[PDB]
Amino acid sequence: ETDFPLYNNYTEPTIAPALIAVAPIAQYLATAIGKWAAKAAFSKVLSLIFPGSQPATMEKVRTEVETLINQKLSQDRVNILNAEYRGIIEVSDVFDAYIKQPGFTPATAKGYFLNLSGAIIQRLPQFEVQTYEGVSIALFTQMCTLHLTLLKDGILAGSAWGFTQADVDSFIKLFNQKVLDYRTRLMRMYTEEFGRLCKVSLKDGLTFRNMCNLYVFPFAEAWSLMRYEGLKLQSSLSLWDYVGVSIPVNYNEWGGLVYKLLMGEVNQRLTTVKFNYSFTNEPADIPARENIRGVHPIYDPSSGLTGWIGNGRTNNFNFADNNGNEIMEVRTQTFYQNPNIAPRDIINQILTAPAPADLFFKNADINVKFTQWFQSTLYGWNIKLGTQTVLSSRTGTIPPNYLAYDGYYIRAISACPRGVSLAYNHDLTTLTYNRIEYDSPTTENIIVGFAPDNTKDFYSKKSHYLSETNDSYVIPALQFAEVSDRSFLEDTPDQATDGSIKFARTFISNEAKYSIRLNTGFNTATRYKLIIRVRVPYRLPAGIRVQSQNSGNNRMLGSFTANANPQWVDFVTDAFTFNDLGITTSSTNALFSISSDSLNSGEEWYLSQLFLVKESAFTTQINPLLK
Amino acid sequence: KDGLTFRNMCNLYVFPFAEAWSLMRYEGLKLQSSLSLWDYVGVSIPVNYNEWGGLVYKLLMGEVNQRLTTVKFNYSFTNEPADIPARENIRGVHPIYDPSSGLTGWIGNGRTNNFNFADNNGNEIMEVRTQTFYQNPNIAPRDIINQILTAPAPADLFFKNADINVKFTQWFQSTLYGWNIKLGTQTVLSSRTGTIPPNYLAYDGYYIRAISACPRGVSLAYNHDLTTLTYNRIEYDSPTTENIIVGFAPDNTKDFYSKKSHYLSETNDSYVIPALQFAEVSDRSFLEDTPDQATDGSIKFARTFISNEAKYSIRLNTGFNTATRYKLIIRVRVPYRLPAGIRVQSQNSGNNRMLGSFTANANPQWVDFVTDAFTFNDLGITTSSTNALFSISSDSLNSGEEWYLSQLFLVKESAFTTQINPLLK
Amino acid sequence: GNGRTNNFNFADNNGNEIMEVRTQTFYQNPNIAPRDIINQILTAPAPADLFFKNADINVKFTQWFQSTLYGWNIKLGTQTVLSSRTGTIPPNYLAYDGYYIRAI
Repeated sequence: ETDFPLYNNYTEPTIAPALIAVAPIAQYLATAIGKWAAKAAFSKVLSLIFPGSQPATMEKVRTEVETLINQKLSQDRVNILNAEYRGIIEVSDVFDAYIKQPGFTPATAKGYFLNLSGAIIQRLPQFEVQTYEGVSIALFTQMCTLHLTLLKDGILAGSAWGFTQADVDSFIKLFNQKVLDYRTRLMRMYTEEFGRLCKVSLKDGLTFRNMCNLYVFPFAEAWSLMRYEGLKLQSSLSLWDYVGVSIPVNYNEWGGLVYKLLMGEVNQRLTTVKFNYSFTNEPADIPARENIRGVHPIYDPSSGLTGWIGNGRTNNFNFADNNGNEIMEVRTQTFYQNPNIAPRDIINQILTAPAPADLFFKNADINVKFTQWFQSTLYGWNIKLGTQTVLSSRTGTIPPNYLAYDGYYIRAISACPRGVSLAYNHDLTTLTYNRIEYDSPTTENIIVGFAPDNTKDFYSKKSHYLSETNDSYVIPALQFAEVSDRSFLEDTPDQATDGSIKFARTFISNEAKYSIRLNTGFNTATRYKLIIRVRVPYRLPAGIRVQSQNSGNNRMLGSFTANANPQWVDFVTDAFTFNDLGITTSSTNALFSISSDSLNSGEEWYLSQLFLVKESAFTTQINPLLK
Repeated sequence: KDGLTFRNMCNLYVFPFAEAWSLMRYEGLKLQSSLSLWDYVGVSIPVNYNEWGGLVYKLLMGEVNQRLTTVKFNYSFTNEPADIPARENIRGVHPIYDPSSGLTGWIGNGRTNNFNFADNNGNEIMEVRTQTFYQNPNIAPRDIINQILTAPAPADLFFKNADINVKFTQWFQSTLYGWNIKLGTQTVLSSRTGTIPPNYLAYDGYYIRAISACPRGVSLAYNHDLTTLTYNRIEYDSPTTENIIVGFAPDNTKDFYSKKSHYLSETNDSYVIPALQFAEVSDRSFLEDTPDQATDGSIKFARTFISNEAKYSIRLNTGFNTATRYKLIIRVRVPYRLPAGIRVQSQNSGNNRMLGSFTANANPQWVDFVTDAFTFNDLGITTSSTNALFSISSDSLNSGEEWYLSQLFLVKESAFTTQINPLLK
Repeated sequence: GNGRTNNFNFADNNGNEIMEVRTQTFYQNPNIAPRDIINQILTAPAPADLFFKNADINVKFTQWFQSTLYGWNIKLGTQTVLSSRTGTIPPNYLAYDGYYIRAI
């Protein structure tokens, strides 16, 4: 309807991810996870969520979310939410003001604390109305963040706020319960809305997921990291731009095929991308048209795991790779003659685009133009990756569509199979060995994945480099060196990572290795600890084992008993030094291994991430075993 | 075909004796041959020696540590213009070993039509028959069939014999073909071009382990450096093959391809383990044809990242003494020096124990490394251990470097003695 | 219209004119139904009395996602030229007392 430029499918430019309304909240949250300032963090959180006792920041958050997900709220609902905001604001102001008086009465502080916690618990369900959950899931996320913070301060400042030891233990129990209940409710709302939107179109589900990756899931990871003091809050989720027609995708089909095709080789850099382009202007009575028949991303050139998503065929002569040379383009030109000329072209070609000299694309300009003709939809495409014009439209000028995000870079380019059943090869599409491809006559869509800049070192050096200055390191499970067979990719966005590893191998063993390197100036005498995040639904009689392997100098770091638990659990090893592992500034084959024995039919266990933190900077503040 | 016949002869009259020579300096090891005999039925195809150990042998072996579970043929029959006699073509062979890996692919082609419809609608296309009728005033229906024949492994997991044969026919300096295929007791294909005499492919003391083909009419000089043991796709496109190759393995290897592990007994005094009978192998590994080792090959490690590792699964039978002392012998060829050396390790449910570390010096010949004595109680392995593993490992290499592993020897300390020193040259 | 039956450009060579082409397709789903594609030439000569007197030609329509499918029934005099493979189609007696079929 308009020929104006687009910005990530939107009519006006979008807000940078570091400039959103929830950014200072997340920044101080990470600062506090690093080092928690007792009996003082709740005031800062309250000043950042309700600045000057005003709900204006929450209205800004609501407006930004409404703009992103294309869902507005009725004025009555807005009035109800503001009423609840002011109700919380009154009690919060009372409690925050009473504490800053030097020499206050602790019993009155205890009363105010109880009133505030009760008021928050009471007004929480107002944001969980599913009819509007898609919009309120962000607003909900902040509220629990205001509450989970409070309780923690209450657990730390005990007799200072008039709490007895039984009060502290009851608060610890309440925290250990709420940190799981809030996550369960948040994930309930997320999965409901995501499945509902994907059943309509994949693009809308991807947009909702991109919104939750910024306003929701980092805070859930922060919740999961609040019981400690010293770990690093870091998000490695990717933003997915979808350009093309609408395709309905089931939720069983998302985490069974579509996400796997979107990720490809999860620990490899994109090196080549190939498109199957088709143009035809047969009978001039019908306008020109263009088709995208298939996308082929190539990461590791010597592995051959990823295959055609769509089809790479250009003709029916069964000649596409013989005579040594692969076919590239076929153009057929037809000439007619009427006594009372107009050559017709039919082109089927393979467009190739390699990775630039700096190994990564930063932006893109992909767009599609629709046309109606006797209740029939014709397409035209425009493709440009970085500075290389891959395809200009032969059907007329098409407005641009700048796909870019400040602080992100293009990591993957894939598509979605259109017009075929997406219910097959679920149990076959593993991480390795098996072929990652799906046949379909056309796709008519392109999906681009932007990864944050903090993951740019791994996809360039294939290893995790350690520095002396940093105090905490987070390693996602997908950034490995090699993984065993019968392993799957599980979408766990609540972990603030691009996924987790599901081991389900009934032979040999299940193992995952990670490459570690040391920078010049790294102290090898400093003591460190390892933290492993795993979910063990079925009992493992051999347990999980964390081992250090360095040029045959294998050393056992930890062995943990695996008991059945339908939730995430953290295992903490004993302290160690890098001189005990025999790793120096010249070690190039250092490896950390997480291993377990073979499983039984129907069993599997999940691995999310790893935390490496100095012994001095790590302390457990809230015990998890006291339920 | 003639090269394969010569190789089958040397596998019986030559190479076992060379292995015996290589094992004469000791006293206690086991002389055992695991070479396979290859029956080739079809037309003649010239193959270079660089192309044999670079593509053809790799396509003939397939998954070297997996049992054959399915075999699919692409059959074509046509009697177009009755002036020309009937003819039959073998357009492609597809062997399927591990159903959940997907490593092996079509050798030839699995296409049946040009409508690009072979896997849509949920169901894979199986057969296409076109029947043509004519009319002359002065009837004879013509058939054109393109189908996919499927044959799974029998109830006893292995075929013992076969009856594959081909019949040639000349017609105006043009060669027409007819085929007959039977695997075990299952008639896969009877010839529609007339009766063809049988051709009993069988060997007393051997069983069918692999069924493959050779690409005909295409250059065999590509994808040499890509066709590895794992990860990469093991396939080669060609319009026709017109040949079938069957590999018979000796009966002594029947336990491994059925139990996927090496079972140990108390009665035997020596055990030999070929390198190809592993549980898992690292990437960037290749198959090297070393028939002088009396095995179906050796492993070439050439990985410039992480590490090069090969693991073997070991199980113990009831009545095995765990207090008896044993030794390990590793046969390797190390052309380029390895500063980290080779390492033999024992991994049993996290009870990892280091068995040996050997300095790797450059040597263009085969060398044996002997570990110190050990007992199975030191490794923590019992009659119930199901995840016992022996690992041979080395660090990453440089560009152009590689090292070879042939076999392993497990013999009791009492029954092993070095009689002729190899270091005294 | 057109008398073509295939795209192999083979309709009158080898002395004999092509009459019928039937292609049968077989599929396989692990979780059979042969498909037929027939293109043929139906021939009907004039009867012994040189003229047809009546006929029974009819067509049946079917709707499927705003797409019209057809089925036909053809009978000239007493010779059944074509019975419908898409289901039974009611008759349509084309005849006039005092007239005879002259052109088709």
